[PDB]
Amino acid sequence: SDHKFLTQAVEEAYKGVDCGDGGPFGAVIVHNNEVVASCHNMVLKYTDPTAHAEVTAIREACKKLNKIELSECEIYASCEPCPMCFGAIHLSRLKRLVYGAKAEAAIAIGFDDFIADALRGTGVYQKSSLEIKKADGNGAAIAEQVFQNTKEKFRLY
Amino acid sequence: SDHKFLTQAVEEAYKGVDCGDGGPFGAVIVHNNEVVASCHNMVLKYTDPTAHAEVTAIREACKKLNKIELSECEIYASCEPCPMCFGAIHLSRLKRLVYGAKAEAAIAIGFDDFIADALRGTGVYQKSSLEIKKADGNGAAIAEQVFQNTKEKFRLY
Ligand SMILES: O=c1[nH]c(=O)c2ncn([C@@H]3O[C@H](CO)[C@@H](O)[C@H]3O)c2[nH]1
Ligand SMILES: O=c1[nH]c(=O)c2ncn([C@@H]3O[C@H](CO)[C@@H](O)[C@H]3O)c2[nH]1
Ligand SMILES: [Zn+2]
Ligand SMILES: [Zn+2]
Repeated sequence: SDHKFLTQAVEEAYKGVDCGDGGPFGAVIVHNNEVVASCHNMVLKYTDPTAHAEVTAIREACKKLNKIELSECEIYASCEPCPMCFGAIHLSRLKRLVYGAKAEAAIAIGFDDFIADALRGTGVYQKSSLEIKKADGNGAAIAEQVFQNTKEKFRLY
Repeated sequence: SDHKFLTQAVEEAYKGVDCGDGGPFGAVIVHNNEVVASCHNMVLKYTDPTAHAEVTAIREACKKLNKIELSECEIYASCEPCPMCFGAIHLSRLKRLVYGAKAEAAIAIGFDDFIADALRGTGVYQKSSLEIKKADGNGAAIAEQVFQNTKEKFRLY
């Protein structure tokens, strides 16, 4: 289960940078092993700084399911979600988050040092009880390599 | 002119509640005293839990200006932006936030305890640097009243 959908999110990241749609980030939203949305970062295509992969997937899933809560769904993120996307994941009531690469791997290629306190458990005000899994082993090593692999293929934003 | 634009965001909150578009939240984005976007929460209208007033206004301002950064603009929010919206405000590079009511005003009528550490100055991994003003006096009174005036006028989400 987790390897397959994490891998799908990684493939979306590569697809989006190759499309020119946005940065190397992918996200896949799954409903009891059925894929609901499979998206990548669309900031450049949409001229929308909120159109991260995770936000785009949530928007698409909710529209497809005619529901604003995704409480029976899980989300696979190629990279650790940022504070905005972690907030979106919270609001959408997704029940589980699996992510591949740590935020540091994106920051290593120039992305903003912009990390979600609530994901890392470092907040005073914002807490999370969302079930969160940081992948390890194979899928994770693949996910971490995305940023070195796509560095020269898109413009930072 | 802070009071004028904060009042317009509170107006948007009431209009959206009256429309059935979403909850009692508005946001106005401004360039040197000219309105670039004026929006309210569209979560119900769009079946999109990311379509908070602030995210909606950022998307609309970025479309109107045809670019993904708003570093010359300021944003007026009728209520303290949540972690998702404050993350979007960070990513859009808005240079200043003026907000009307404290989050507790909205929590008091049914919304989640869901507060942005980085806005309140308790973030560790998320470090804001935009200028933030919490409205006082009449601005605060109008903004806090929204939640008493609109109680049980809309579907919670
Ligand atoms: O959650 C995210 N999804 C994206 O699509 C995305 N695109 C760029 N970023 C930035 O990558 C860093 C690591 O999370 C942060 O600077 C994000 O804003 C993203 N973060
Ligand atoms: O920033 C926000 N914009 C909104 O449109 C909105 N709609 C509802 N809420 C919720 O109000 C509380 C105080 O910020 C949190 O539960 C928000 O999710 C909102 N927060
Ligand atoms: Zn994000
Ligand atoms: Zn919000």
